[PDB]
Amino acid sequence: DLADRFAELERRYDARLGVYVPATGTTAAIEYRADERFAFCSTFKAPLVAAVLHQNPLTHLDKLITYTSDDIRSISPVAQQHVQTGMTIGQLCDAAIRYSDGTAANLLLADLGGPGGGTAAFTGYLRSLGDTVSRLDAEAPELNRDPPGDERDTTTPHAIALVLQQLVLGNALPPDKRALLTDWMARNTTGAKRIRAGFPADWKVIDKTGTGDYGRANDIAVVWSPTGVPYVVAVMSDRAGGGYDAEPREALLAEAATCVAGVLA
Repeated sequence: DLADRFAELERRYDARLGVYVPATGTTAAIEYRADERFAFCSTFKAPLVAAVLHQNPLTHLDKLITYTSDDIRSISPVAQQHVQTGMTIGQLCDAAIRYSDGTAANLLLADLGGPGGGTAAFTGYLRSLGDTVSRLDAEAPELNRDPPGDERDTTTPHAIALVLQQLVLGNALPPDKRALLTDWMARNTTGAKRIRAGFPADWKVIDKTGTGDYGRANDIAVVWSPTGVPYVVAVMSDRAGGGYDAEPREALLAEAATCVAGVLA
């Protein structure tokens, strides 16, 4: 009937919705359209940071990166205030997650595999984590703007939840780098009205958001129960049938999170 509850959420918001909460030692897996393709949108910036953290020592986060005002080709809340000063790799990581800064992500993509193959190196990092399905084929903001059915810049709720499972709670990152990717997500400022709004206050939530064309609204997250038990929650959605300019619905993501919270609370 929970599958019917999500199916009712789709009818109410006239949307497609995908949910995956991986099974734990004490809870079963929640899955709804978890093997269908949804666009990454900006959700890829948390594993992007992990790729950069993984491939480089911590001192690499002190490397100063300079750029121009002509590099700002997407919504970049932080990068467009520091053109004259330049931003550090850590500062780019801090901005790519907490403010979903598109230029910061585009810079970290270039840091990953050079100017041309940042998207190809990011996909390879997902291939290194056991993701055989996810692919990134453009940088911000073009990765938000593929038509429905195009596999470019898409992952699945099942895939990204397992990747984030490895990154925050698993062994994909050394614990000191793990704590850094966790801390930045813990202070994300873009997702107060998504999964965080579907969980009660005593639950701790870290997340990274995603928004795009065709009503795309996503949110991947790890939550902690008041007793400290962790869960991965990946929620993805789009309202494709309404056109490329369909309004994303953050409420659809928090109602879906409320349904999940009812299963885990």
